[PDB]
Amino acid sequence: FMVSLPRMVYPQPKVLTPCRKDVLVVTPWLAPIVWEGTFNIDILNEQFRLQNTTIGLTVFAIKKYVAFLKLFLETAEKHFMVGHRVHYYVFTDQPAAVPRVTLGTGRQLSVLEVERRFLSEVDYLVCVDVDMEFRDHVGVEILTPLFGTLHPSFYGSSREAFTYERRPQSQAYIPKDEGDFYYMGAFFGGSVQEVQRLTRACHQAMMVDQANGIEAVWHDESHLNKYLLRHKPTKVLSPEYLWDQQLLGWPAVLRKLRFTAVP
Ligand SMILES: CC(=O)N[C@@H]1[C@@H](O[C@@H]2O[C@H](CO)[C@H](O)[C@H](O)[C@H]2O[C@@H]2O[C@@H](C)[C@@H](O)[C@@H](O)[C@@H]2O)[C@H](O)[C@@H](CO)O[C@H]1O
Ligand SMILES: O=c1ccn([C@@H]2O[C@H](COP(=O)(O)OP(=O)(O)O)[C@@H](O)[C@H]2O)c(=O)[nH]1
Ligand SMILES: [Cl-]
Ligand SMILES: [Hg+2]
Ligand SMILES: [Hg+2]
Ligand SMILES: [Hg+2]
Ligand SMILES: [Hg+2]
Ligand SMILES: [Hg+2]
Ligand SMILES: [Hg+2]
Ligand SMILES: [Mn+2]
Repeated sequence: FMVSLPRMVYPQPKVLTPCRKDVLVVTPWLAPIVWEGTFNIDILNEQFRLQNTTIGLTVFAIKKYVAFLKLFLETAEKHFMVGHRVHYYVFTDQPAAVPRVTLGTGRQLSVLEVERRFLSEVDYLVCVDVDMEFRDHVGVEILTPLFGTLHPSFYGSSREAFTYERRPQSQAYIPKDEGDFYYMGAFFGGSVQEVQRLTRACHQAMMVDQANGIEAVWHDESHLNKYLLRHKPTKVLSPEYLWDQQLLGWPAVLRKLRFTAVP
């Protein structure tokens, strides 16, 4: 049951005036592709707050990568789902090495040393790489049953150029005449149910390959791409959500750089 939205005053959307004329904002299966200018965050914030949405953010920090946690968490505090309930889950082999970061109200952090827990604790799960930092808003506009993010290096490439696993012997195999986009394994998510379905599928697919003595060219990412090809994401995030300015600069097509790689 969704309660009614309150009166709100904002610019009227114009039917005969496209959001962006420089990019595709909807996939062929009618899933929005999230770019700055396509969403009114005030409307979306209202919609998700009225549902008291809790977002879980999961990151793995093993070995030397624990050194990336401080900047990651501090910037997440300034840009990730601000205003909403957030639960960080840090999986690490060095619990005592997790930095003491100050969190805003309604936000929590759990350290798990290396999940039915997720189902009862959060509504959505966002899975990202830790060697990153948030530079701009990353909010509820990304929430949906299942989403993938366009890899910053292939958003303008043709499918035959996509670095999918091309060996038929692999469960992640995708022929050159197939493929919608090349999603990066560093940022995906959705409802807890859909994310667990995805991870379960990939885990099983990888075990099969291992048994057959083969390892997908880009490991987890290869399987993620196979999964999202066969199970279309309900939203696709633009490269604004996964960029590397040192390697790729700042094209005009990107009005904001929200989540970026840390050298
Ligand atoms: C710079 C880098 O080491 N490699 C660049 C490629 O980026 C990698 O792409 C593969 C899939 O083809 C994987 O997704 C891999 O994780 C990517 O590297 C990671 O992400 C990039 C954006 C960088 O941040 C890198 O440091 C990081 O390890 C890229 O696809 C190609 C084409 O642009 O260039 C390579 O230099
Ligand atoms: O020694 C490692 C290597 C990787 N990772 C985790 O695995 C993710 C992906 O690895 P990496 O970022 O090195 O891949 P890349 O972005 O270079 O393709 C990292 O962000 C961490 O979350 C880790 O915890 N310890
Ligand atoms: Cl992840
Ligand atoms: Hg628009
Ligand atoms: Hg996850
Ligand atoms: Hg994760
Ligand atoms: Hg998979
Ligand atoms: Hg996997
Ligand atoms: Hg996967
Ligand atoms: Mn990374």
